[PDB]
Amino acid sequence: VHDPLLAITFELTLRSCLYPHIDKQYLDCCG
Amino acid sequence: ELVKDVLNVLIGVVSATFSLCQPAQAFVVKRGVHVSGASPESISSLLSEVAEYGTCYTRLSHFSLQPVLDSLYSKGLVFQAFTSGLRRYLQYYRACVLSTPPTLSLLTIGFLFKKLGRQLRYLAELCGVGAVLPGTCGGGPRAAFPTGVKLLSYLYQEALHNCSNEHYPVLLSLLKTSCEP
Amino acid sequence: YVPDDRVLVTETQVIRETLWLLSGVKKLFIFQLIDGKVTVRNNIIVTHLTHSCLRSVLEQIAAYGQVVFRLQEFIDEVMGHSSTEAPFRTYQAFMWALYKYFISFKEELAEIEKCIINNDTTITLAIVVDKLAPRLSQLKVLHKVFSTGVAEVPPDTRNVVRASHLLNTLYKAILEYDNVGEASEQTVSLLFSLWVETVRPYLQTVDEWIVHGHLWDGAREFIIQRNKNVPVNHRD
Amino acid sequence: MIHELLLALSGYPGSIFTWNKRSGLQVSQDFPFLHPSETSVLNRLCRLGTDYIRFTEFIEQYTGHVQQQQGQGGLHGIYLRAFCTGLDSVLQPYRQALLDLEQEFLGDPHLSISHVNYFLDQFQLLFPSVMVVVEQIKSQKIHGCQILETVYKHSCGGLPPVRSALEKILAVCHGVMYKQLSAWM
Amino acid sequence: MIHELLLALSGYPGSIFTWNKRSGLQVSQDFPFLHPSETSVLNRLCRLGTDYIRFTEFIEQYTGGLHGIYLRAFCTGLDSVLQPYRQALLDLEQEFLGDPHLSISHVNYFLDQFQLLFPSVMVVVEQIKSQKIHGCQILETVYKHSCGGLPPVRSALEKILAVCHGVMYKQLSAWM
Repeated sequence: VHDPLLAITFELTLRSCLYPHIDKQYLDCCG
Repeated sequence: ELVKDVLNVLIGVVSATFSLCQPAQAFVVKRGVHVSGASPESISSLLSEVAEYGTCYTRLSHFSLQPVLDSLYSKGLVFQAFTSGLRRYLQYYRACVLSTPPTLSLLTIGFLFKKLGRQLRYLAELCGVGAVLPGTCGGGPRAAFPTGVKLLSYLYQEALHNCSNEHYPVLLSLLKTSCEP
Repeated sequence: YVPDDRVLVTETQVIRETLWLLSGVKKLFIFQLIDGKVTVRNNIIVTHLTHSCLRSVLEQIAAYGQVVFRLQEFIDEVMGHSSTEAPFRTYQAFMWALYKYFISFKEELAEIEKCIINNDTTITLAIVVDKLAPRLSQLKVLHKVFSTGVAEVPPDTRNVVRASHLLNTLYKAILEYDNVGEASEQTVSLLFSLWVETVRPYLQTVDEWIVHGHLWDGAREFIIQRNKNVPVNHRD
Repeated sequence: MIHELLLALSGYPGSIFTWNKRSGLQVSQDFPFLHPSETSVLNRLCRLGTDYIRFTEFIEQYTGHVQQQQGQGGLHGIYLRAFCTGLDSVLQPYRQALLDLEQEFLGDPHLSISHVNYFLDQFQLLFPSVMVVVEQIKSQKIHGCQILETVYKHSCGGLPPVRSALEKILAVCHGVMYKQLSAWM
Repeated sequence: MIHELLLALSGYPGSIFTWNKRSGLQVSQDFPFLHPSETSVLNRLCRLGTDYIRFTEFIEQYTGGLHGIYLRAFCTGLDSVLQPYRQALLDLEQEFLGDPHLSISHVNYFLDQFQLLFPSVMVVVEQIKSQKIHGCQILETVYKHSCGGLPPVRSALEKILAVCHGVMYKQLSAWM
C-alpha cells in the first residue's frame, strides 16, 4: 500500500503519505 | 553430431547397445574410454546416464512385449492384462522419444528427458525384471514377479505407498486396466 | 642505471582484469589483495603506458575495488553461506537490495566485456573508466552508507541497536542528499530504493501485528521488544 | 574451457574439474596456459555445481530408490518423499537457465566466463540458502510433520526469492499433510 | 607521450608530468625524444590539466571549514561543466590511435577552447575557498561572474548557477 501511493524536498511529505495507513489501522482497531 | 545416435539410443539401436548379457562383463553400451574422438570423459558420463535410461527401456520393452502366446500357463490372465496396459504406456513413451527434435543440443537432450528418465526407472523397479539388471547387480537374482490376486494386491499396496508422489497416475492407470478381469 | 624486471602485460588484458575485479572475483594477478586491502600489483608495465601513470589509474580503480570487495564480502557473509534459527531479517533485506544493484552493475560490465572481446572497436582504459563514471558515482555513496550503518561500532554486539542504526542512517542520508539539487537525481533514487527494500521487513512485522494481533520477530529485531509479553497474559 | 563448464554444472565431472567427495568439484589448480585470475571465478562457479551434485545425490538416495521396501523420519517417510519432490521442481529453473545458456553459446562461439557468472548469479544466492534447510533435517533426524515447521521457520528468510522458493516446497508438503487429513477426517 | 599526455591531462599525472603542491603537472626534464621547446608547449597545455586536478580535488572533498548543501550542488554542476572536457579527451585519443603522425599541436588546438572556461572558473573556486562563502551567498559569487563577457565562461557559469537555483527553488518551495 505504501508502494502504490508512492508511485504517483517532498521526501518528508513522501513519508507523510505513509502515516495515514497507521492512522486508519488504529482507527479501525480503536473501534 | 554424435547426439543423433543418443536420440535413437532412447530407443533400442546398435550404435549404442543393450547386449542381453551379464552387467558390465558382456552387457555393454557403446562408450569411448581413454582415447576418444572429441569426447572428454564427461561426455561419456552424460551418455552413460542416457544409457541407463536406454537399458531400462529395452528391458521393460522386452518384459511387456513378450505376449501371452495363447499358452501362458505360468502367468495369469490378469498378468496378461497388466502387460497390455504397460505396453500402452511404452508406446506413449516411444512417441515422446520420437517427438524430440532431430536438431537439439547435447546437454539439452538429457535435461529435457530427466523427468521421464526417472519416471521410467521407477516404473522399471516397480516390476522385478526392471528392478533386476539395474547395473549395480547381476541378472542372477531374477526376483519372482507376483501373479494373480498376489499381483493385484501388491500393486494396490504399492499404490498406497506411492500415492502422493508425481508417479501415481501411471499406477492408477495400470490398476484400472488390471482390475477388469 | 639498472632496469627493473616488469611483467609487460597488454593494455587490453588490463581492462579485462579491471572488469572481473569490478565484478565479484578474487585472486586476480593484477590487483593483488593481501589483508582484505586490494592493492595494485607492484610491477606491471604496458607498451603505450608509463609505469607511474599506470600505477595511478590502477590504484584509482583499486580504491573502488576495495569497496566492491567489502560489499561482496558482506553479501557472502549473509547470503546463507555463513545461529540456530537466527534470521536477522533486516540485514538480509539490505543485502538483497545491494545484490540487485550489484546484478545490474555486473550486467553493464558484461556488456563492456562482450564489446571488448569480439570487435575492431577500440576500448581502452580511459574510454572504459569514463564510461563507468555514473556507476563509480553510485559506489562511493554506497560505501559511505555501509561504512556508517554497519561499521560504526566494530564489536557490534547488540542486534536491535544494529537494526535501528541502519534504518536511521538511511533515513538520515536521504535527507542529506534530498536537497543537493535536481542536477542528477541519481544518488537520491539509489538511496531511496535501498531504504524501501530495507524497511520492508519492519513494516511486514507491523502489518502482521496490526491485524493478526501477535507480535512475531526473532533476534529481537523490532524496537518495541516484547520481553515481558510471555507471562503477562496470565495476570488478566 | 567453455562447454566443459556446462557439462560440470549439469553435474557430471570432467578431467579439468576433478570431483572428490570431500572437496565437491575442484579445479586441478595448476595449468600453465590459464592465468590465476580465471581460476577463482571458476571455483566460485563450482560451488553451485557442488551444491547441485549434492542435491541430486540426496534426491536419488531418498526418492524412488525402493518400492517402500528401517522406516523412520530421518531415514524415510511420505513427508521426506514430498520434500524431495518439491526440491527437484524448485531446482528446475536452474536446469532451464543452463539450457538457455547453451543455446546462446551455440549462437556465439566466444563468450567470457563473466557472462556465465552473470546469468547464473541469481541461483548463486538461492542454493546456499536451501542447503541449510536440507542440512538441519539430516542432522536433527527431523521426524514427520516437524519438517513442515523446519521449513516454515526459514520461510521468514529476509531474501524474497528464497522465501518464495521454500514456499513452493511447503505447499507441496502441505499437500501430503492435507492428504492424510483427507482420510481420517 | 600522446597517451601519457592524454591521461596526464586527466587525473592521473604520471612520471613525465610530475605533480607538486606548489605547482601541478610541470614536466621538468631534458628528453631526447621530445623536441627541446615542446616542454614550453607542454607547460602551456599542463595549465589545463593542473586546473583539472584542482577541480577534481574540490568535488572530491565535498559531495569548521566550508560545508553545506550548496557546496553539494555547485560541485555537482562543476561535474557537468567538465563532462564535455572528458568526452573531448576521449575523442583525441580515438583520433591519435589511428593517425600515427599527428603531433601535440593538435592536442593544443583541440583543447584550446578549454583555456577560457577553465581559468575564469578557477577564480570562482579560489574565491569560494579563500572567502568562506558557505551558504546562500554562493549564488552571489556565481551570478557576479556569470555576467562575464567571455561567452565560453558566461555559459559555463550559467550551467553551474542554474543548479544552485534548482536547490533554491526546492528550499523556497518547501517553505512557501
